[PDB]
Amino acid sequence: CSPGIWQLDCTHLEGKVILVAVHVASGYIEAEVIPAETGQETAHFLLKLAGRWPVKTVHTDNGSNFTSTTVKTACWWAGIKQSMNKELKKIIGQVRDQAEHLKTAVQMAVFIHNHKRYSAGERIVDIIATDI
Amino acid sequence: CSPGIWQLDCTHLEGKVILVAVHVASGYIEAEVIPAETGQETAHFLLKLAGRWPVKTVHTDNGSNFTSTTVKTACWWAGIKQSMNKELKKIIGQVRDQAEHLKTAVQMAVFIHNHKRYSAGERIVDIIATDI
Ligand SMILES: Cc1nc2c(cc(C)n2Cc2cnn(C)c2)c(-c2ccc(Cl)cc2)c1[C@H](OC(C)(C)C)C(=O)O
Ligand SMILES: Cc1nc2c(cc(C)n2Cc2cnn(C)c2)c(-c2ccc(Cl)cc2)c1[C@H](OC(C)(C)C)C(=O)O
Repeated sequence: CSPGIWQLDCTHLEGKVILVAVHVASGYIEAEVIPAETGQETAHFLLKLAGRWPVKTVHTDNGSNFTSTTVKTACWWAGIKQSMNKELKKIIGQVRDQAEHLKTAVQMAVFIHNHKRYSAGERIVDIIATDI
Repeated sequence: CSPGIWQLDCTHLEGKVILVAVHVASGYIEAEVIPAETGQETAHFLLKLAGRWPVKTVHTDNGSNFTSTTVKTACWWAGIKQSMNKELKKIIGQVRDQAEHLKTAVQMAVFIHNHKRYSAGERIVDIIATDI
């Protein structure tokens, strides 16, 4: 797919919210644990994603996530326009005992996912570099 | 420089801690606001960085940052071994009025820095892809 398309979804585990961003063309994931599934957390996360990768268009399985003016302001400032969460949840379960906090197990699970094989981490850099 | 070298430093502003990671070869920055300059925040940040980029060796201007066993465990698990903060502080000042929270202004400042021109964001992907 196009190199600037990202998928953004909020999932739940242990009573906390896990925001999962997926680079559609590569399978590359960035994920964070947020306290609440609010528009302010989504806006701030989008600003972070956009500063690290060339984010052009964002998709979601729950359109209502993108309705807050807060989110829309983040998309506006960064120039952003408008399946996988089980694989990551699978990895999280496997490594969960290796960490006290869920946020730590998530980052461990993002590490494993992006580096297993090319790997998602290798694909995204190639796709983005090729487009450059 | 080598494509796996990162610089990690904790800086202060408005009574909060800003952790700044710099990809030495490219000038690419990832930065986060943390509540306290603790070893647990450093360990968790290193796990995040390592899952997104091929981090091989990490440097710092304050060696004592890397002494906690917590940090060393993060480096161990991820396979990690062992100037710019004023430019980012300059950008933060410029955009500070555009946001209520410092954490928002930081991400805005990371966005500006990584995308201004090649740009740091374009260089890092090329360096990492070339090494692949
Ligand atoms: C809460 C915690 N405390 C820790 C570690 C390691 C150590 C020595 N301590 C202190 C300790 C625990 N027991 N004793 C007898 C001493 C870790 C950890 C660091 C790196 C990885 Cl790869 C996995 C876990 C985490 C981890 O949280 C962080 C990443 C710090 C936010 C977690 O969520 O478990
Ligand atoms: C605290 C806040 N509230 C906001 C926005 C936008 C809006 C409509 N609201 C609600 C509002 C403010 N006033 N009124 C009359 C309504 C933002 C913002 C979003 C994107 C960008 Cl690029 C810059 C700021 C931030 C921002 O914080 C976040 C990113 C949400 C954690 C900040 O730190 O300022």
